[PDB]
Amino acid sequence: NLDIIGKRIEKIKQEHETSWHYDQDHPYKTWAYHGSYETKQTASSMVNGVVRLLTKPWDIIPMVTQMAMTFKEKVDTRTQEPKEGTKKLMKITAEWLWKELGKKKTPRMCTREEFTRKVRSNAALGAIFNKWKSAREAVEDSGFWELVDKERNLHLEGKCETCVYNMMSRAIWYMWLGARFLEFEALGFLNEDHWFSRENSLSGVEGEGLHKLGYILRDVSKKEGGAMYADDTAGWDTRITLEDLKNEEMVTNHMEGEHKKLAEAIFKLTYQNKVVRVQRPTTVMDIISRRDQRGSGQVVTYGLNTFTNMEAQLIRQMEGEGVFKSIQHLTVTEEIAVKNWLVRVGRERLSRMAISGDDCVVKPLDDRFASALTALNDMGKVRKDIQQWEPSRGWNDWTQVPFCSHHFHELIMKDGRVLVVPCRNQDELIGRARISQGAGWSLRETACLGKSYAQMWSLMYFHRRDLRLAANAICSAVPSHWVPTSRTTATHEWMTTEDMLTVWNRVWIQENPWMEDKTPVESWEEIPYLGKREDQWCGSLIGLTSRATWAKNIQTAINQVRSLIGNEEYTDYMPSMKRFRR
Ligand SMILES: [Zn+2]
Ligand SMILES: [Zn+2]
Repeated sequence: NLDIIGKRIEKIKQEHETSWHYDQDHPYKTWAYHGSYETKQTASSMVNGVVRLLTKPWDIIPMVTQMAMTFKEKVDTRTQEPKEGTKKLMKITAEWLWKELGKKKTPRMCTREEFTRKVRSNAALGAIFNKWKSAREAVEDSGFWELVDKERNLHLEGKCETCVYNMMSRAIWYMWLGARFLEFEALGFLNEDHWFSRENSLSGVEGEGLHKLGYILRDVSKKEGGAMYADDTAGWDTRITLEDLKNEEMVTNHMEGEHKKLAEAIFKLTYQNKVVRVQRPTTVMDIISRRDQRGSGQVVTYGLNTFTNMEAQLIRQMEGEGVFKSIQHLTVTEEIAVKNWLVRVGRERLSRMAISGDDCVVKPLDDRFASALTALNDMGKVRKDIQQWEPSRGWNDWTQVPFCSHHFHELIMKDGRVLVVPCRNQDELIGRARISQGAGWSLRETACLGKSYAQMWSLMYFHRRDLRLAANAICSAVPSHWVPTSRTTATHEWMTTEDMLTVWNRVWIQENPWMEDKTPVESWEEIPYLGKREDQWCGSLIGLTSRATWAKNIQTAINQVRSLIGNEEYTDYMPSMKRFRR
């Protein structure tokens, strides 16, 4: 409590002395409330005109058009302390898991240099605008780094002054760039050095890419076992316990010298104790605190979500296999059995999972896993959209399993080679590509974002008739040499000015470990589509009059956009498809 957060609270109090008031009508039960001060301010979703003009049939599809229009009673909830048996299972599993992850990796500090390069090609390192305009400016100014130095020496002293969250099933906690640097300095190694790669962690998929995830799920399928289970947690971040935060902090046991102390301070001062400012319209700024739940940078959140999810799913697998009888209390011989299970089969059991933060797929030894719920419920990882004690419904077809918002199709090329391709409802793909975020987009920047979506579709979603055609239309409508952009940057091989067929060959043939025959593909016509009925099942408009007219008259739509952008160098990509190839 207040001895760790008081300095932070006291500093905010004194910057708003003409405002500070201990409000009585405060809406907090589960958060500690400390006081309020005077403020007033608010970013909606804007439409990408280049993508919309080239996807006219979708202008009358509500699932697309509604995406561009327009719980915080989940953040104000409180998870119960797990039983002693649950706490023991988690501590033994976490200790074993950090050792496995660290066998072939060395924890290390991330550098001002690495941080500087990051800001200077835009990663979403959720910072705030204000003493400098942007992050790009602060990073060049030596005053900033003296502010970083002050706080850093405070963290070595076991104290914190400026590491405060700003709050804005979602909730995003920005800190100032200084706080984010110190987080990145101490814990950036987890992402930067790929601790959650599939090579290193066996369950993880960090850095694997949407063209690899389907092949990974198919490899899990080839294990002897029962169904595939893919249970979502209801509000994962809100269900992270103080016990979870303490098992995560054990990564510091693998560290040394200064790094060890810097990492311990991030865990102690910013994760296990938190200070947050929230805008209330009644407009006052509330300064509130709590010990539990997830509130880190999005990239550290991803790695620690993956770790604690891997831990929770190994414990659920232990319960299914009868390694322990009750969560109330582990006997001495049950502890030795849990330890022995981990040593003996732990790595095999990790290989049976695919885990991406809070998202998992598990192929357990058998279907006893379906009803093994006491540990999972007692850890607070309560399943979404199913009654607390109802057995999980598993999948018997790896092509049906949901993972990272996708399902995966097995697609045989005319030459017999096998592509395992990512897919989702096509209304979701078109509806997302029609949205831009933020203000001051030039026509050129809007066109270059359209091109980024077009290139992503050609690489990942080439098997969807509507998207291959729309991609070629967008690429034909945007100047050939203009560089694709995004504003929040899986591996993004579509972000390039290289010929996308050369990129398709590198990703799907040359660099694909599941493809033994490395014969290059010479044209887009060698590259197959889903069955027409499967394409309709996954949202295609093939067969509709609106879609037929759009396809037939596509050069008229391309010419409309070219006329808006003006007299530039364009390429006609439409003859890469049979029907336009004369
Ligand atoms: Zn601090
Ligand atoms: Zn599909």
